[PDB]
Amino acid sequence: KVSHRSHSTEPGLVLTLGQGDVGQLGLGENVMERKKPALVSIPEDVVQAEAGGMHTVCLSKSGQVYSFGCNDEGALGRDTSVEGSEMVPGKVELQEKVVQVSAGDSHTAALTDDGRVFLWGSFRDNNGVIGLLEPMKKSMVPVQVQLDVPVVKVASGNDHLVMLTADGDLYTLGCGEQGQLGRVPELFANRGGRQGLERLLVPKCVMLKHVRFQDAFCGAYFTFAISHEGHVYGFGLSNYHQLGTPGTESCFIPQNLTSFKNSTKSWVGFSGGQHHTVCMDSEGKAYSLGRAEYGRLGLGEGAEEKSIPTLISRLPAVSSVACGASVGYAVTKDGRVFAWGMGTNYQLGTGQDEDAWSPVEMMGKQLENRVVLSVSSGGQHTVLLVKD
Amino acid sequence: QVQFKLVLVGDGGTGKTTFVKRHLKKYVATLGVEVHPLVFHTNRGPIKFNVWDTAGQEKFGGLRDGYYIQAQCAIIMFDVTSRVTYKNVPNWHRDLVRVCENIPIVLCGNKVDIKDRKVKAKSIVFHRKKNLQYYDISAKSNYNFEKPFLWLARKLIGDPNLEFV
Repeated sequence: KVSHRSHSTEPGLVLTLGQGDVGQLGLGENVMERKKPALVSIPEDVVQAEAGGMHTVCLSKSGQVYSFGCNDEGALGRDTSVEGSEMVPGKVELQEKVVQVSAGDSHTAALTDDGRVFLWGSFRDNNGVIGLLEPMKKSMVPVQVQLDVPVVKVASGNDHLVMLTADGDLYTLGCGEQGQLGRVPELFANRGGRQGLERLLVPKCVMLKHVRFQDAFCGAYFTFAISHEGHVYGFGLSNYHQLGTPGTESCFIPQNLTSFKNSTKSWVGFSGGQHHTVCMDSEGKAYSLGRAEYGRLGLGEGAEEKSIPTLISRLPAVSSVACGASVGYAVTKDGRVFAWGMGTNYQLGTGQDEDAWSPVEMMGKQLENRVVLSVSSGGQHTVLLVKD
Repeated sequence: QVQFKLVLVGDGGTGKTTFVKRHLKKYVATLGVEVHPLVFHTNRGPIKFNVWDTAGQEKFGGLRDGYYIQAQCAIIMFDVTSRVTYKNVPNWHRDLVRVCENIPIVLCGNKVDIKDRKVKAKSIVFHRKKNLQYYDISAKSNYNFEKPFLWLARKLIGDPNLEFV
């Protein structure tokens, strides 16, 4: 029933690389690190592969969800009582046909073909677990988010979830400490203030004098939304200019970002790590802004902090972009994938742990005779969806 | 008098506040960050650690390198019972080395969920590695609560025979 351009339908194979201390690589109890893309065995073809902070969620062609990684807060949405079960792909018991998934640091969301949203795990703030849908309570199994309207897209930051409805309304829930929910006053940022967590955990609409949206994206602690008119709105953390020049380190009130006022430009994609943002326009050009350390902007060596989207010139036409905590990626129209940023966790796929201040094409045995369909990255690992 | 600036970093809810409280006035040296002076008596004289509880400001604040500048040592803390808190350890480690260089750093695995005795499996992964000195700690019996400070003190003073009294 529901549909959105963000939905993925091309069947592929899942590859992972980086650190796997808690099972996020999905390669078994003793594979703690992969310097180059490694094939993950899944019983079916996969259409979407998302990296949470320390876990991975894959969606099969048939609409079944598989997960692996840290399940301490219930993020995997399945029983991992047996030692090692979290280190390999396992099915999420959900008798629904899922069309899209999203993953945060301790939560996972799944969108059903008819527009219902299921969620599991928990949200955390700067003082610990705040709960999932009910105060101070996580859920080890999928629970439905109560909404009286169909949702067409789900997107997750580290500890917040955004849901775009069929009507263009944007609902948000989770941690709003940095303003990433775009509907809570700074006065209630800390666990809802005197009124409590209820306000943060109950899905509520982002109301702007009302503006409707056609797409939305999440960085670690901030959110971008494109209105029906094509205007770019943002809210959340901007201490390193990840939202441009909001005029504040924490943007609680959604703002029409001046740093993104086009004319002939049409922004089509946004991604973000903790302190940087990577976006792309309708012409296949990629741009970055925010903190420059360790080369996460991909603008070359000597790069400095940027407050406006800056063109990443060393890249061919791009079809999609993605960010890890301190790394950036771009998938080209021709099916190649480039990476840049901090190399410490081996997320670059260069084989080395040196930082890359400029985009570098990922190469490896598992990438030969295959095209990259998508890339998603977490705190210490990265996940690729490829096809022959 | 021997005094050291110690930076304490870690995800929220990993027990940083409780950790400091149990070793106890405090003062503000900057925005959103309280400093708690801790004095340890030893066989080499008193040693004071001025503990900066960054409280996530390194992630959300605007002092940039200001949180780490002039730090002589550090403690990176995470929750061994909620391992997603280990996510930023590499970033904290890189930043500390970039801003302070080769300062001594201790990684502390805090057992916050003191209700599940299979932490000797969730923690095994951290005793391994080796780049950083690791210690298992827990609010309750102040298990190894002094270990991190003792290790740092020995490295800072350059006396392997240093002992807390």
